[PDB]
Amino acid sequence: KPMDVVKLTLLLSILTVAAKKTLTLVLDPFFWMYFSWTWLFWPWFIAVGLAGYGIYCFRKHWLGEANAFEQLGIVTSVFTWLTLVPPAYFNGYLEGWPYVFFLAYHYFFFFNVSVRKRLYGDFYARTHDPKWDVNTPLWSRILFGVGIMVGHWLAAFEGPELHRLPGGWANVGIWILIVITMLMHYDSTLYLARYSEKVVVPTAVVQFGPYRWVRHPIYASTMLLFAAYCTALRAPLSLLFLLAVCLVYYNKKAKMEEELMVESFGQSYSDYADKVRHKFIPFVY
Amino acid sequence: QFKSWIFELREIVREIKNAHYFLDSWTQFNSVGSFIHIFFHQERFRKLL
Amino acid sequence: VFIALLPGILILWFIRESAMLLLITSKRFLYKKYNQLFDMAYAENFI
Repeated sequence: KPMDVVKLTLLLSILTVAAKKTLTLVLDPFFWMYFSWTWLFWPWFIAVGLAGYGIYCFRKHWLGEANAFEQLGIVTSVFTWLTLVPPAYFNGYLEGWPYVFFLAYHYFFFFNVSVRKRLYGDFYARTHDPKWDVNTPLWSRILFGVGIMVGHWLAAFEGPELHRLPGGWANVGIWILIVITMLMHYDSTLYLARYSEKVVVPTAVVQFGPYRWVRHPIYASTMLLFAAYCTALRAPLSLLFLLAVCLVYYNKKAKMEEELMVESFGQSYSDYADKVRHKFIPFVY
Repeated sequence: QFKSWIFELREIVREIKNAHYFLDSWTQFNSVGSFIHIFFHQERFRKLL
Repeated sequence: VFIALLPGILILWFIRESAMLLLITSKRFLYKKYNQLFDMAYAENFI
């Protein structure tokens, strides 16, 4: 047909002019020189494009067709802009804490994923009772998230300049505190998951390990790694604001979950709570 | 008859994903690989402590 | 100097391991072939 010839000639002409533009751009000296001028600003471009890729994958996951790679990508983007970026912009350079705590977050997110591949067939959601999962109004969730970021960025900014923090024997505290929070979180998750049949359907009351020191050790361990990042950069006020916002939201969510298991288990969780009152901090809260 | 050579080759391959006995370099390779495997797994990391 | 000296050692190690694998595979193949040739003749009758 002649129309095929006409459209092929049109495509050839468009390809010819596009390749002419491409060839005169490739051999252009000023284009390459300005390319090298904008080569100066490379680490901030990946840090911002990962935000776009993350929000795209996050909208897809909100729709519900996200592969596990996109979910871990959202996790990685959050961990990069919460533990790699705050001292990459407010100091201009990374050395010391940010890489360690960025990998520490990736290490700390990976127990509910690791345990639920080991003591399961896969990550496939088992059919369960709809009132078992704790749900909270979305404005409260985003308020908690915003407060957490405000605390972390405030620790980054109020904290001093990067390479001036000391070393030697003063950097053993973050080591032991991080070991403690990982150990206590792992114990809490293991003791919570070794009894439940489904994803969150407990059968008996857990009163072993950190549960005999505190009523909510998972939340307090997340709290303690928050404090660990904030203490690695030696900023008390942002630690206090982080403590305030996490106390508010975690206490709200702990109150709903506590009244749920009080209603569901009867006297058992009541005597468990009488044995250990302190909800978040040992003999402080 | 060339299939017998491949049979012996991949049977030796099967044997070297075991610890019957062989040269020392491969044993050191498997030992450092097993150390890496133990170290990377967190549920295998905690039981070391 | 360490990363400079590494690749020669590594490529020679791969050469050694490949030669070892080829020699051992050929040894097993010739052993079974010679035993099978002997066993057509001296063992139970054969097919």
